[PDB]
Amino acid sequence: HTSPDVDLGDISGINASVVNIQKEIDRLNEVAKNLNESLIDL
Amino acid sequence: HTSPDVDLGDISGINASVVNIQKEIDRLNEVAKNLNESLIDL
Amino acid sequence: HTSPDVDLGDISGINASVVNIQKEIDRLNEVAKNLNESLIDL
Amino acid sequence: ENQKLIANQFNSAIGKIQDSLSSTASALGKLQDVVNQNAQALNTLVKQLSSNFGAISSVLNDILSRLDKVE
Amino acid sequence: ENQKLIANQFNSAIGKIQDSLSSTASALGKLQDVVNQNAQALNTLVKQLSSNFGAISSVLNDILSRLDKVE
Amino acid sequence: ENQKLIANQFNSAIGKIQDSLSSTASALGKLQDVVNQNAQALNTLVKQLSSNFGAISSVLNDILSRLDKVE
Repeated sequence: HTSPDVDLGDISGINASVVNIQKEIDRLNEVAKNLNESLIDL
Repeated sequence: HTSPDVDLGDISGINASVVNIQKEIDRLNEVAKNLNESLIDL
Repeated sequence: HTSPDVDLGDISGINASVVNIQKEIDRLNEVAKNLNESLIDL
Repeated sequence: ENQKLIANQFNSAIGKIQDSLSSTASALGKLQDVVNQNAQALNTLVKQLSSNFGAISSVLNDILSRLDKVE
Repeated sequence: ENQKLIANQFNSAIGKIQDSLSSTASALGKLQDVVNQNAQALNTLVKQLSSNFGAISSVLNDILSRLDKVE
Repeated sequence: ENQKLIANQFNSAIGKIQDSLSSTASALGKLQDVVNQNAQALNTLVKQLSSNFGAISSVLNDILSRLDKVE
């Protein structure tokens, strides 16, 4: 008599990426601050 | 004879946060509507 | 003697939606390109 | 004449910026909806998996107890 | 002279707004890519877990049947 | 007089666009934070599930070996 080995499906390869948009947020805030230098003072 | 108790790892602490940016979407839409009050009528 | 059938909870219904904002990204890039046609050349 | 040109260019730019702001708001709304749906999906998955692992734990302890009684 | 100042300030503002719109488009594209990748990851996880739980169910029913035959 | 009107409308529009850019930056920051938190949650879930499935595999092979010894 014998018994087989139960091999379960591997899920370690499933990975979730991370987003890095801090450059774009910093640029948006920088432009929002720099638009004060574009105000018209007649 | 005895048999141990199989304690499986707890995963209940894993939680996924929710985002609440409805204030920012509402502000964007409000500004898109209010920019009509900034049109130049010579 | 008998043994019951162990029915495990079904999780196949759990689904993750996908986002499709390519129209909005394309519109943003199109406006960023078209704003050159709004520059003032006195 | 230059004033009319300035006004026309400014109105065109404001219209295009309004379009861009509407597009940004729509995109942020869609992203919020999808992120929240995937968050609810992950939470439902964790809850159902907790239930399933509790069931497997109970069944496995029962099987171990039966084996202990047999041997 | 005031017209030239208005035109220069308007052109500077339009350039900065173009930069901001490009940044917003890039950020929205990256967010879309990452959200869709995590969605595919969660779906793959649910599929693989369904397979694994089916396998565990089959094995557990087999073990229960063996125990029933023994006892 | 028309120059003052142009300047006032331009300053108002620039203020509103600054508000819109700040709102977009805040929304993108919140979306980034939540997407990254859900990504870490999914990764932690995959790691814990790998551990749990390894444990279940070991226990099931042990039970199968015990049954083989019995029968």
